[PDB]
Amino acid sequence: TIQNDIPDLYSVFKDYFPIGVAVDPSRLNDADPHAQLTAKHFNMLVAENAMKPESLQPTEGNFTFDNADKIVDYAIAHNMKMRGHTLLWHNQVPDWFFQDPSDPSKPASRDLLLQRLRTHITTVLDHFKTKYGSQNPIIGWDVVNEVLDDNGNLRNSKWLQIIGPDYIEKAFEYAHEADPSMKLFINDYNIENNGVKTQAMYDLVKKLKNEGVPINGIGMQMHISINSNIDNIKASIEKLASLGVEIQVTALDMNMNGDVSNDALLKQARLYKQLFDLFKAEKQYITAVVFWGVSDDVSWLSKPNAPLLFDSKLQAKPAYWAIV
Ligand SMILES: O[C@@H]1[C@@H](O)[C@H](O[C@@H]2CO[C@@H](O[C@@H]3CO[C@H](O)[C@H](O)[C@H]3O)[C@H](O)[C@H]2O)OC[C@H]1O
Repeated sequence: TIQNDIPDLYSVFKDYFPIGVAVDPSRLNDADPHAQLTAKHFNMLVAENAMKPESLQPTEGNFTFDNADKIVDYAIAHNMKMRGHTLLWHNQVPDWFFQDPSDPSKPASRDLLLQRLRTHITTVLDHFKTKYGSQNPIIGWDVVNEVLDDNGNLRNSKWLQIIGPDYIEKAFEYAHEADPSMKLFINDYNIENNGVKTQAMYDLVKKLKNEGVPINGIGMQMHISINSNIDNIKASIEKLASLGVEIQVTALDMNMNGDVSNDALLKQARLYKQLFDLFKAEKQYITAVVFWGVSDDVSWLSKPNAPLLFDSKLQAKPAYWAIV
Protein backbone atom coordinates (compact mmCIF):
# COMPACT_ATOMS: atom_id res chain seq x y z
CA THR A 1 0.00 0.00 0.00
CA ILE A 2 1.40 3.38 -0.93
CA GLN A 3 1.59 6.56 1.14
CA ASN A 4 -1.13 8.71 -0.37
CA ASP A 5 -0.57 11.88 1.57
CA ILE A 6 3.13 12.57 1.10
CA PRO A 7 4.15 15.14 -1.56
CA ASP A 8 3.78 14.20 -5.26
CA LEU A 9 7.43 13.94 -6.32
CA TYR A 10 7.15 15.69 -9.67
CA SER A 11 5.40 18.68 -8.10
CA VAL A 12 8.56 19.53 -6.17
CA PHE A 13 10.23 20.13 -9.54
CA LYS A 14 7.47 21.96 -11.39
CA ASP A 15 9.71 25.02 -11.92
CA TYR A 16 12.57 22.93 -13.23
CA PHE A 17 11.58 19.94 -15.37
CA PRO A 18 9.18 16.97 -15.58
CA ILE A 19 10.04 13.90 -13.44
CA GLY A 20 9.30 10.65 -15.22
CA VAL A 21 9.51 6.92 -14.75
CA ALA A 22 10.00 3.82 -16.90
CA VAL A 23 7.11 1.37 -16.64
CA ASP A 24 5.95 -2.11 -17.50
CA PRO A 25 2.50 -2.50 -19.18
CA SER A 26 1.38 -5.02 -16.58
CA ARG A 27 1.70 -2.42 -13.80
CA LEU A 28 -0.90 0.08 -14.99
CA ASN A 29 -4.18 -1.10 -13.47
CA ASP A 30 -5.83 1.42 -11.13
CA ALA A 31 -5.98 -1.15 -8.32
CA ASP A 32 -2.26 -1.96 -8.64
CA PRO A 33 -0.05 -0.21 -6.02
CA HIS A 34 2.74 0.22 -8.59
CA ALA A 35 0.31 2.07 -10.88
CA GLN A 36 -0.80 4.17 -7.90
CA LEU A 37 2.80 5.15 -7.18
CA THR A 38 3.27 5.93 -10.89
CA ALA A 39 0.29 8.26 -11.25
CA LYS A 40 0.97 9.98 -7.96
CA HIS A 41 4.61 10.85 -8.36
CA PHE A 42 5.37 11.28 -12.02
CA ASN A 43 4.23 13.58 -14.81
CA MET A 44 6.27 11.76 -17.50
CA LEU A 45 6.35 8.12 -18.61
CA VAL A 46 8.71 5.96 -20.65
CA ALA A 47 8.21 2.34 -21.74
CA GLU A 48 10.89 0.24 -20.03
CA ASN A 49 10.66 -2.33 -22.83
CA ALA A 50 7.46 -2.00 -24.87
CA MET A 51 8.80 0.42 -27.47
CA LYS A 52 12.09 -1.35 -28.20
CA PRO A 53 12.59 -2.81 -31.67
CA GLU A 54 11.83 -6.43 -30.77
CA SER A 55 8.76 -5.27 -28.85
CA LEU A 56 7.37 -3.41 -31.85
CA GLN A 57 8.35 -5.47 -34.92
CA PRO A 58 9.23 -9.01 -33.78
CA THR A 59 9.12 -10.42 -37.31
CA GLU A 60 9.26 -8.41 -40.54
CA GLY A 61 6.08 -6.47 -41.23
CA ASN A 62 4.40 -7.85 -38.08
CA PHE A 63 4.01 -4.85 -35.80
CA THR A 64 2.92 -5.36 -32.19
CA PHE A 65 1.90 -2.03 -30.68
CA ASP A 66 -0.62 -3.21 -28.07
CA ASN A 67 1.66 -2.94 -25.03
CA ALA A 68 3.12 0.38 -26.16
CA ASP A 69 -0.38 1.74 -26.80
CA LYS A 70 -1.54 0.58 -23.36
CA ILE A 71 1.25 2.73 -21.86
CA VAL A 72 0.41 5.69 -24.11
CA ASP A 73 -3.30 5.40 -23.17
CA TYR A 74 -2.32 5.47 -19.49
CA ALA A 75 -0.09 8.53 -19.98
CA ILE A 76 -2.95 10.33 -21.71
CA ALA A 77 -5.37 9.37 -18.92
CA HIS A 78 -2.97 10.77 -16.31
CA ASN A 79 -1.90 13.89 -18.21
CA MET A 80 1.69 12.70 -18.52
CA LYS A 81 4.17 13.43 -21.26
CA MET A 82 6.30 10.58 -22.65
CA ARG A 83 9.69 9.78 -24.08
CA GLY A 84 9.89 7.12 -26.80
CA HIS A 85 12.58 4.49 -26.08
CA THR A 86 14.08 3.50 -28.53
CA LEU A 87 14.22 3.32 -32.37
CA LEU A 88 17.63 1.63 -32.70
CA TRP A 89 19.77 -0.43 -30.29
CA HIS A 90 22.05 -3.49 -30.49
CA ASN A 91 20.05 -5.30 -27.77
CA GLN A 92 16.36 -6.24 -27.89
CA VAL A 93 16.43 -5.99 -31.67
CA PRO A 94 15.38 -8.97 -33.76
CA ASP A 95 17.94 -10.92 -35.75
CA TRP A 96 15.82 -10.69 -38.92
CA PHE A 97 16.86 -7.06 -39.42
CA PHE A 98 20.43 -8.14 -40.11
CA GLN A 99 19.82 -11.25 -42.21
CA ASP A 100 19.50 -11.66 -45.96
CA PRO A 101 15.91 -12.92 -46.24
CA SER A 102 16.68 -15.35 -49.08
CA ASP A 103 19.74 -16.71 -47.27
CA PRO A 104 19.57 -16.16 -43.47
CA SER A 105 23.13 -17.47 -43.14
CA LYS A 106 24.27 -14.25 -44.84
CA PRO A 107 24.00 -10.59 -43.75
CA ALA A 108 21.60 -8.01 -45.15
CA SER A 109 23.25 -5.41 -47.42
CA ARG A 110 23.77 -1.78 -46.40
CA ASP A 111 20.82 -0.70 -48.57
CA LEU A 112 18.50 -3.39 -47.23
CA LEU A 113 19.34 -2.67 -43.59
CA LEU A 114 18.92 1.07 -44.19
CA GLN A 115 15.54 0.45 -45.85
CA ARG A 116 14.44 -1.74 -42.92
CA LEU A 117 15.59 0.94 -40.49
CA ARG A 118 13.65 3.60 -42.44
CA THR A 119 10.51 1.42 -42.55
CA HIS A 120 10.74 0.63 -38.84
CA ILE A 121 11.27 4.24 -37.78
CA THR A 122 8.63 5.60 -40.12
CA THR A 123 6.02 3.03 -39.16
CA VAL A 124 6.63 3.53 -35.44
CA LEU A 125 6.41 7.34 -35.61
CA ASP A 126 3.46 7.24 -38.06
CA HIS A 127 1.64 4.79 -35.77
CA PHE A 128 1.64 7.15 -32.80
CA LYS A 129 0.89 10.21 -34.93
CA THR A 130 -2.03 8.61 -36.80
CA LYS A 131 -3.54 6.79 -33.83
CA TYR A 132 -3.21 9.61 -31.30
CA GLY A 133 -2.77 12.79 -33.32
CA SER A 134 -2.61 15.94 -31.22
CA GLN A 135 -3.13 13.74 -28.12
CA ASN A 136 0.18 11.88 -28.71
CA PRO A 137 2.01 12.34 -25.35
CA ILE A 138 5.41 11.41 -26.75
CA ILE A 139 7.53 14.55 -27.01
CA GLY A 140 10.75 12.97 -28.19
CA TRP A 141 12.56 9.74 -29.00
CA ASP A 142 15.85 8.08 -28.23
CA VAL A 143 16.60 7.66 -31.95
CA VAL A 144 19.76 5.67 -31.25
CA ASN A 145 20.78 4.04 -27.99
CA GLU A 146 24.30 3.08 -26.84
CA VAL A 147 26.13 3.62 -30.11
CA LEU A 148 29.49 4.28 -28.39
CA ASP A 149 31.64 1.57 -26.85
CA ASP A 150 33.34 2.03 -23.54
CA ASN A 151 36.58 3.22 -25.10
CA GLY A 152 34.70 5.94 -26.92
CA ASN A 153 34.85 4.35 -30.36
CA LEU A 154 31.67 3.54 -32.28
CA ARG A 155 30.21 0.29 -30.91
CA ASN A 156 30.76 -2.47 -33.46
CA SER A 157 27.19 -3.69 -33.61
CA LYS A 158 25.64 -5.24 -36.69
CA TRP A 159 24.43 -1.76 -37.63
CA LEU A 160 28.01 -0.52 -37.83
CA GLN A 161 29.28 -3.69 -39.50
CA ILE A 162 26.69 -3.77 -42.26
CA ILE A 163 26.16 -0.07 -42.97
CA GLY A 164 29.16 1.83 -41.73
CA PRO A 165 29.46 4.92 -39.46
CA ASP A 166 26.75 6.95 -41.17
CA TYR A 167 23.97 4.67 -39.92
CA ILE A 168 23.56 7.07 -36.98
CA GLU A 169 22.97 10.10 -39.20
CA LYS A 170 20.53 8.07 -41.31
CA ALA A 171 18.45 7.06 -38.25
CA PHE A 172 18.08 10.73 -37.31
CA GLU A 173 17.27 11.70 -40.90
CA TYR A 174 14.54 9.05 -41.07
CA ALA A 175 13.03 10.02 -37.74
CA HIS A 176 13.06 13.75 -38.54
CA GLU A 177 11.36 13.13 -41.88
CA ALA A 178 8.67 10.92 -40.29
CA ASP A 179 7.77 13.36 -37.53
CA PRO A 180 9.47 16.79 -37.37
CA SER A 181 7.51 17.58 -34.17
CA MET A 182 9.55 15.03 -32.17
CA LYS A 183 12.69 16.04 -30.28
CA LEU A 184 15.44 13.59 -31.33
CA PHE A 185 17.94 12.21 -28.82
CA ILE A 186 21.13 10.13 -28.87
CA ASN A 187 21.15 8.19 -25.53
CA ASP A 188 23.99 6.50 -23.62
CA TYR A 189 25.43 5.36 -20.30
CA ASN A 190 28.74 6.31 -18.66
CA ILE A 191 28.75 9.68 -20.35
CA GLU A 192 28.26 11.31 -16.91
CA ASN A 193 31.74 10.18 -15.75
CA ASN A 194 33.73 12.88 -17.58
CA GLY A 195 36.02 10.27 -19.10
CA VAL A 196 36.80 9.10 -22.62
CA LYS A 197 33.17 8.21 -23.36
CA THR A 198 31.88 11.66 -22.36
CA GLN A 199 34.49 13.18 -24.68
CA ALA A 200 33.52 10.81 -27.50
CA MET A 201 29.82 11.71 -27.17
CA TYR A 202 30.71 15.39 -27.29
CA ASP A 203 32.89 14.82 -30.35
CA LEU A 204 30.31 12.73 -32.17
CA VAL A 205 27.40 15.11 -31.60
CA LYS A 206 29.55 18.12 -32.45
CA LYS A 207 30.47 16.44 -35.73
CA LEU A 208 26.98 15.31 -36.67
CA LYS A 209 25.32 18.60 -35.78
CA ASN A 210 27.87 20.55 -37.82
CA GLU A 211 26.94 18.25 -40.73
CA GLY A 212 23.26 19.16 -40.38
CA VAL A 213 22.09 15.96 -38.65
CA PRO A 214 18.84 16.80 -36.78
CA ILE A 215 19.94 15.87 -33.27
CA ASN A 216 18.07 17.92 -30.67
CA GLY A 217 19.39 16.42 -27.47
CA ILE A 218 21.66 14.07 -25.62
CA GLY A 219 20.17 11.51 -23.26
CA MET A 220 22.32 10.68 -20.25
CA GLN A 221 21.09 7.36 -18.86
CA MET A 222 22.63 8.07 -15.44
CA HIS A 223 22.95 4.53 -14.10
CA ILE A 224 25.13 5.84 -11.30
CA SER A 225 26.45 4.12 -8.20
CA ILE A 226 26.70 4.84 -4.51
CA ASN A 227 30.35 5.82 -5.25
CA SER A 228 29.69 8.19 -8.17
CA ASN A 229 31.52 11.53 -8.18
CA ILE A 230 29.15 14.52 -8.44
CA ASP A 231 31.95 16.75 -9.75
CA ASN A 232 32.38 14.45 -12.76
CA ILE A 233 28.64 14.51 -13.45
CA LYS A 234 28.62 18.34 -13.33
CA ALA A 235 31.59 18.56 -15.67
CA SER A 236 29.95 16.10 -18.11
CA ILE A 237 26.70 18.05 -18.20
CA GLU A 238 28.55 21.30 -18.82
CA LYS A 239 30.65 19.79 -21.60
CA LEU A 240 27.73 18.16 -23.42
CA ALA A 241 25.52 21.19 -22.93
CA SER A 242 28.07 23.40 -24.69
CA LEU A 243 26.88 21.86 -27.96
CA GLY A 244 23.57 23.73 -27.82
CA VAL A 245 21.45 20.60 -27.44
CA GLU A 246 18.95 19.71 -24.70
CA ILE A 247 20.11 17.34 -22.00
CA GLN A 248 17.73 14.77 -20.49
CA VAL A 249 18.57 12.40 -17.62
CA THR A 250 16.85 9.38 -19.06
CA ALA A 251 17.34 6.28 -16.86
CA LEU A 252 18.38 7.30 -13.39
CA ASP A 253 19.03 4.70 -10.70
CA MET A 254 21.73 4.02 -8.14
CA ASN A 255 23.70 0.82 -7.93
CA MET A 256 24.40 0.05 -4.28
CA ASN A 257 27.05 -2.59 -5.01
CA GLY A 258 25.35 -5.09 -2.72
CA ASP A 259 25.15 -2.79 0.29
CA VAL A 260 21.51 -2.16 1.13
CA SER A 261 22.14 -1.48 4.82
CA ASN A 262 20.48 1.39 6.64
CA ASP A 263 23.82 3.24 6.64
CA ALA A 264 23.99 2.84 2.88
CA LEU A 265 20.46 4.19 2.45
CA LEU A 266 21.52 7.32 4.35
CA LYS A 267 24.58 7.70 2.09
CA GLN A 268 22.27 7.18 -0.91
CA ALA A 269 20.03 10.02 0.38
CA ARG A 270 22.96 12.44 0.66
CA LEU A 271 24.12 11.54 -2.87
CA TYR A 272 20.65 11.84 -4.43
CA LYS A 273 20.23 15.24 -2.73
CA GLN A 274 23.51 16.45 -4.21
CA LEU A 275 22.53 15.03 -7.58
CA PHE A 276 19.18 16.81 -7.69
CA ASP A 277 20.70 20.07 -6.44
CA LEU A 278 23.03 19.78 -9.43
CA PHE A 279 20.17 19.07 -11.85
CA LYS A 280 18.22 22.09 -10.50
CA ALA A 281 21.30 24.28 -10.92
CA GLU A 282 21.54 23.08 -14.55
CA LYS A 283 17.87 23.67 -15.31
CA GLN A 284 18.80 25.86 -18.30
CA TYR A 285 20.03 22.65 -20.01
CA ILE A 286 18.09 19.78 -18.48
CA THR A 287 14.57 19.28 -19.78
CA ALA A 288 13.60 16.00 -18.09
CA VAL A 289 14.74 13.61 -15.37
CA VAL A 290 13.44 10.03 -15.56
CA PHE A 291 13.94 7.18 -13.05
CA TRP A 292 14.51 3.72 -14.50
CA GLY A 293 11.79 1.92 -12.58
CA VAL A 294 8.95 2.72 -10.17
CA SER A 295 10.23 1.03 -7.01
CA ASP A 296 13.16 -1.13 -5.89
CA ASP A 297 11.30 -4.42 -6.22
CA VAL A 298 10.82 -3.86 -9.96
CA SER A 299 14.29 -2.49 -10.74
CA TRP A 300 16.19 -4.13 -13.60
CA LEU A 301 19.34 -4.38 -11.44
CA SER A 302 20.09 -7.81 -9.95
CA LYS A 303 19.60 -8.40 -6.25
CA PRO A 304 20.35 -7.35 -3.69
CA ASN A 305 19.72 -3.71 -4.64
CA ALA A 306 17.92 -0.55 -3.46
CA PRO A 307 18.30 1.84 -6.43
CA LEU A 308 15.34 4.18 -6.38
CA LEU A 309 13.36 6.57 -4.19
CA PHE A 310 10.68 4.00 -3.27
CA ASP A 311 11.62 0.70 -1.61
CA SER A 312 10.59 -2.89 -2.17
CA LYS A 313 7.47 -2.25 -0.07
CA LEU A 314 6.69 0.86 -2.14
CA GLN A 315 7.49 3.20 0.73
CA ALA A 316 9.38 6.49 0.39
CA LYS A 317 13.07 6.05 1.32
CA PRO A 318 15.45 8.50 3.00
CA ALA A 319 16.44 9.69 -0.49
CA TYR A 320 12.87 10.72 -1.27
CA TRP A 321 12.69 12.83 1.87
CA ALA A 322 16.12 14.34 1.22
CA ILE A 323 15.00 15.54 -2.22
CA VAL A 324 11.56 16.86 -1.35
O1 LIG B 1 15.33 -11.26 -20.75
C1 LIG B 1 15.04 -9.92 -21.19
C2 LIG B 1 15.52 -8.94 -20.14
O2 LIG B 1 16.96 -8.97 -20.06
C3 LIG B 1 15.07 -7.54 -20.51
O3 LIG B 1 15.47 -6.67 -19.44
C4 LIG B 1 15.41 -5.29 -19.83
C5 LIG B 1 16.77 -4.89 -20.37
O4 LIG B 1 16.72 -3.50 -20.73
C6 LIG B 1 16.55 -2.70 -19.55
O5 LIG B 1 16.48 -1.32 -19.96
C7 LIG B 1 17.77 -0.82 -20.33
C8 LIG B 1 18.53 -0.33 -19.11
O6 LIG B 1 19.81 0.18 -19.53
C9 LIG B 1 19.68 1.33 -20.37
O7 LIG B 1 19.02 2.40 -19.67
C10 LIG B 1 18.90 0.96 -21.62
O8 LIG B 1 18.74 2.10 -22.48
C11 LIG B 1 17.55 0.38 -21.24
O9 LIG B 1 16.85 -0.05 -22.42
C12 LIG B 1 15.20 -3.00 -18.92
O10 LIG B 1 15.14 -2.25 -17.70
C13 LIG B 1 15.09 -4.48 -18.59
O11 LIG B 1 13.74 -4.77 -18.21
O12 LIG B 1 13.64 -7.49 -20.59
C14 LIG B 1 13.19 -8.34 -21.66
C15 LIG B 1 13.53 -9.78 -21.33
O13 LIG B 1 13.09 -10.62 -22.41
